[PDB]
Amino acid sequence: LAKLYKVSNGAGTMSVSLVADENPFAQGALKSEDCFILDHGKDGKIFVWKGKQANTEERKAALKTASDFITKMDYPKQTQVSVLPEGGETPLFKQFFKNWR
Ligand SMILES: [Ca+2]
Repeated sequence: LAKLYKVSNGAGTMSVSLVADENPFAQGALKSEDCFILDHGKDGKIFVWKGKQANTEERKAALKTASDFITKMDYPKQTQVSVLPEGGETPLFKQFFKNWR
């Protein structure tokens, strides 16, 4: 099962927190103020979703963390993080969500 993480410094430190571990995810789980990491790394699918109002530190932290997941969770070494902006989501990303519209 995929997991969805929030990457945010809104609470006073940069934090990577779990927001969803049941599949499929709510489309409204993606909040424009932050970045999110969708981890389905077992088959090499890891996404960074960049909320339009996230800040530079959050974007940088989400990319670094998603890349770190490859090493720390022992995902396939050729895994490439898929980076998506809010509003530029691909079918492969949307398939993880319930009734994306
Ligand atoms: Ca934020």
